[PDB]
Amino acid sequence: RLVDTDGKPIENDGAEYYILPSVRGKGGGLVLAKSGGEKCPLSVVQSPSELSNGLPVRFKASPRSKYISVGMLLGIEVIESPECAPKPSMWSVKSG
Amino acid sequence: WKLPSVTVGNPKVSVFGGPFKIEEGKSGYKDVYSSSKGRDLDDGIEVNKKKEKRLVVKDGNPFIIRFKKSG
Repeated sequence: RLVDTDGKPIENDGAEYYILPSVRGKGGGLVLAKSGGEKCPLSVVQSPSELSNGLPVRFKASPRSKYISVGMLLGIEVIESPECAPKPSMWSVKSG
Repeated sequence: WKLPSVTVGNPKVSVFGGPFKIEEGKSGYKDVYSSSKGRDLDDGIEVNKKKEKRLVVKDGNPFIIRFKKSG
């Protein structure tokens, strides 16, 4: 079952969460960075520092459920993001 | 060319709902991407040319995660 690190279900469009690596010694929580030719930090990366929780996200699933589950399609909004990023800052997939 | 990557740079996507899912995966969870062709693809990590650990579509090699509630 899908729960947070304190064993509580994850809220739909409610509390913010950090997305953290289970393994240690290999980077921190997910954040944003400039990649290649980018002049605005738009690329999702793990933080270089293992200590960092990265940036908070809000889960956005269309069903009216109070809590998300595994296998449920959702969007991921990065709640704190660069002024230069589109707002709300939603994850999506791009080529390159 | 390089692996498709996760971005916030596309202003044209839904602000509610989305193509991602969370699934169970060896000692934690994984993030997956519901591709336009109808296969869910694992998101994983690729280290890029500036030593960034990029979240990318990495079929069969998921980044295993846990979710910490803010506060």
